[PDB]
Amino acid sequence: FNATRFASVYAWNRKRISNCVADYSVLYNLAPFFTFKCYGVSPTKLND
Amino acid sequence: KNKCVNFNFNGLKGTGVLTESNKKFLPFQQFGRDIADTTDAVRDPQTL
Amino acid sequence: SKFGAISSVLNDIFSRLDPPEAEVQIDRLITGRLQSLQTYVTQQLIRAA
Ligand SMILES: *[C@@H]1O[C@H](CO)[C@@H](O)[C@H](O)[C@H]1NC(C)=O
Repeated sequence: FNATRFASVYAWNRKRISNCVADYSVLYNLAPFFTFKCYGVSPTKLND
Repeated sequence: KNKCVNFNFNGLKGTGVLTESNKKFLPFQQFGRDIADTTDAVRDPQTL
Repeated sequence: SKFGAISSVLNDIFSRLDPPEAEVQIDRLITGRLQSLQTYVTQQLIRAA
């Protein structure tokens, strides 16, 4: 999320996340993240 | 074990009694479903 | 049967979704299961005749 480098919407960058403990509060707590829309899952339940 | 307990095995929420299973799970299997998608058995993600 | 819902298991629906839009899927599943049980009882009455 905090990487300085973001690819174009074509040849879009893709990163696989495996074998870790996530904490989504570090994401939606950020001020700039004005838009946070989820399909099939809710923001509050991501950590559970 | 052997007591009615609410369980959350790796995100699978439910209520039931947990007993040492006697069905030979192959080493590459991680769940057991009865008829109609009901989770019959599950392996502990810590002690396996 | 999912009856058009996201998942056939209620626990996944309740865990994944907050109550507002979770209730929509729960309503769909409940309507489907009520319809199935009503059909079962209707068939039982017909066979009981
Ligand atoms: C998980 O940690 C427990 C406690 O240290 C240990 O007994 C168990 O073997 C570990 N399991 C795995 C799969 O690492």
